[PDB]
Amino acid sequence: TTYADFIASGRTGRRNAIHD
Amino acid sequence: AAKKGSEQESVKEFLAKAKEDFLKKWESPAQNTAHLDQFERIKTLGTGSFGRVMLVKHKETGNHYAMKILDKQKVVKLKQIEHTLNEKRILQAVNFPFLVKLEFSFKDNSNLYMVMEYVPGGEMFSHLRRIGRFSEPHARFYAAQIVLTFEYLHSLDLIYRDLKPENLLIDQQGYIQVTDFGFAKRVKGRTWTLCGTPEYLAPEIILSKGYNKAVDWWALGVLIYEMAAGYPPFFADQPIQIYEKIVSGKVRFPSHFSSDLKDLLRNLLQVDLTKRFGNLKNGVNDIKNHKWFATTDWIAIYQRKVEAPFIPKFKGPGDTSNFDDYEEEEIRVSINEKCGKEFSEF
Ligand SMILES: O=c1[nH]nc(Cl)c2ccccc12
Repeated sequence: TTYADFIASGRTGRRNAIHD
Repeated sequence: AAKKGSEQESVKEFLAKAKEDFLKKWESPAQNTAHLDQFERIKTLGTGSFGRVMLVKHKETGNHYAMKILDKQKVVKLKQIEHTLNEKRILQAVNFPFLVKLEFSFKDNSNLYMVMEYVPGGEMFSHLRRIGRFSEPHARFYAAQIVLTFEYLHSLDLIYRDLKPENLLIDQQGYIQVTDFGFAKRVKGRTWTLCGTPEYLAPEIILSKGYNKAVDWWALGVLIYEMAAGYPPFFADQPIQIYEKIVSGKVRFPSHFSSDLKDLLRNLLQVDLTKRFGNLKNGVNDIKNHKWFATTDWIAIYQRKVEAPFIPKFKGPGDTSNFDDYEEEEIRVSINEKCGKEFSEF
């Protein structure tokens, strides 16, 4: 399931802003 | 969405008065309105690139606040000087129910400080991940508040540029307050800075196209999707893979999404700027009048008269149970002034 794929991903924690 | 009657004139009136108030403070910013020693430091509520946010208690009043601490040398290294000046200049000038209020700002030899209202209910992020996903009525309740907040911000020529559940705090009434203006900017016309959070970036940002307030409305699309699905419309393990998904022009919806929700999201997550809701002739009214929002009473939302989905748990003042724990670190103040010229207007 898409939910299962999300939960197993590396980006379920707080996400940092980016800057270039 | 195209109609221009009495209702739309009441909005204009409100926004006109709002801009009057904002411009007075924008042109004459408040400065140096407290000192570090007036606050008892209690616990870290969150961290970012330049420093942390700490729960503090104001000694003279006993009020609790959330104090954002930025290390001037780190801000410089990350090339965020102008963005940090934007953040404080904008925050001390705005006034809206769903924006976290700046109470004091000041600086010392080492750091910059913005003392904000403490919002004890925690980040939406925490609640969302724990429960999995919000129902559409609950997502609608939160979304409506962001719609009004962007109508407000954009009318002042402000772009917010970092919408995400991490930056939305839930107050004791169960309503939202937007925090972190680190990328907020006052601009008429185009800007080009590559900034934001990968999952929430509009296509035009990723492709270095030059952009405007329409990026906030794309981000609203991402937020509503994530609230209702429990996961973002574009996710991967690495940002580059996320960007490829965002620019592809493809989006898939959970089968439980209502047809109205899917229609609204197809219009917000629109790669074509000439077609993206919030960016057309009708402006925000295309959003406010979309069928998904038919039950939303915009005035009642603003007045906080609508019953909230939930009220955060509250164990007395100073309780931080709704926030994660962070490694604590002592505030050091150098005996020499750092980066004085750079932050002189702060
Ligand atoms: O309670 C808060 N108020 N204001 C801010 Cl910026 C904040 C930022 C992170 C965590 C909590 C809070």
